[PDB]
Amino acid sequence: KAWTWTWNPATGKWTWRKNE
Repeated sequence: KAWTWTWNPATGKWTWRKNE
């Protein structure tokens, strides 16, 4: 419940994303 939850191809594992 930290930030957005989208696909993170950068590493290969769905990682949270923050826009701040």
